[PDB]
Amino acid sequence: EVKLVESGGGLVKPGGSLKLSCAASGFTFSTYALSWVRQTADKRLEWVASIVSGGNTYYSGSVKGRFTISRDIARNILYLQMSSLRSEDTAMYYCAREYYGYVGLAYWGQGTLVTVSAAKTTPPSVYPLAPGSAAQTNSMVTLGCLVKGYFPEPVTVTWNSGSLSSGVHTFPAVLQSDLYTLSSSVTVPSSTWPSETVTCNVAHPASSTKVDKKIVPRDC
Amino acid sequence: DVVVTQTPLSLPVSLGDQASISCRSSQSIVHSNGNSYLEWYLQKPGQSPKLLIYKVSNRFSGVPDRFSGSGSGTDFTLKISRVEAEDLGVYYCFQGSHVPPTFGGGTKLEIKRADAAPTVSIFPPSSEQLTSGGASVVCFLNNFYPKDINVKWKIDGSERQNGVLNSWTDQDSKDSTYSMSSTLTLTKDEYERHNSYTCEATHKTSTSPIVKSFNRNEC
Repeated sequence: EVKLVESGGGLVKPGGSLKLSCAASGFTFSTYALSWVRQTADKRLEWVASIVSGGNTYYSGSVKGRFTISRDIARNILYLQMSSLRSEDTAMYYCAREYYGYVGLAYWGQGTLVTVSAAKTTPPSVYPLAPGSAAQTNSMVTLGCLVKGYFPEPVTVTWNSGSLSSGVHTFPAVLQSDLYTLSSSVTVPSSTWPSETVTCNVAHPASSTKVDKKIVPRDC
Repeated sequence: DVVVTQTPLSLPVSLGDQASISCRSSQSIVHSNGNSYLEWYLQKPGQSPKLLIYKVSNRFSGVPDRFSGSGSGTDFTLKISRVEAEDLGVYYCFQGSHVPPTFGGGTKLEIKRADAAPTVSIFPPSSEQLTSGGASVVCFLNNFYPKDINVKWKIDGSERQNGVLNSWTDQDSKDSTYSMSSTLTLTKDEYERHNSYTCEATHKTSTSPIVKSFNRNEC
């Protein structure tokens, strides 16, 4: 099974440098061509670099001179050195392996988010969102978690650590004054609450933050 | 140079029906010896792009027959027969035969389902937050269709326009619905000068707004 895993992502200052890693496994690392493709905010996709089996390296124009692709044959690692970073380089970077030759990007990693900004790393504050009343609730109740004032992206939300998978809406983060804010709602059977415990577990890798907030019914 | 145009940006389609994405290049993709390196990719919300078709009409392993590619020269076409809910996402075509390899702008496939009204819920500021001197009032408008929805905020009868931030999800492969959150943030101080907090959901599924609210009236 082919498998690619990026890393090295994170917050970088304008003019800075960063070197990403793509841990390959499941195939003969030097047989196929490898590539980096980034995705800006507007879902825009842009090829960034490629290293062919021969050792040749090709680059786009918006990048030539600042980015460098290379591979550690023995260790099975694909790297992308990025220099003279500009806010425009902010994106999700994926490494992918061609199917064969240069016919198509058949395998992609999960990607690693690179943010270019002068802004400072900031942990999110997690606040519970529980029904303040109960005027006419059905066999379903909606709870949630407000996650605000954090930077940079991404952030991860989950309920009861995976147990509560279905009936969950985690809304995309909105930026405001160099700070992201996001919410997540979870809807479960009204009978299993407060009966059962519902907790949202937020994580924000950039600040090594990991928090769990239990949802308690609001008293008067 | 090499430019790639994808039409249309968004494409509504019913389950069981067919859809067709168009991709136009800026020169004959007549390689140098045979095939054309035109490719089709799908990126489902929250996931990575994945290969659907390569070399104009070559189905990649694991890809259903429903998907088919074709075309030549400057016009290429991705066709999707008997569409399923899982097929929703953003479709991209890719040019790699020329330098530099490039991606079309993309196309979002939307799924036409039954008109569905939103389930609205409102939440006052937590106590934790109020201690920090802040007050956010959250309102969830979950599982509705079509996407177009409008939320208006009202404080003690009057409507509030500032301090409101909205956010919409992508279409859910699950039930083909969309969800949205509207957040009203105020300072603990100002927040405590009013009693009635209301969010109204205006959607095509009704002539009158779905209204939820709470009063800081004791409880």
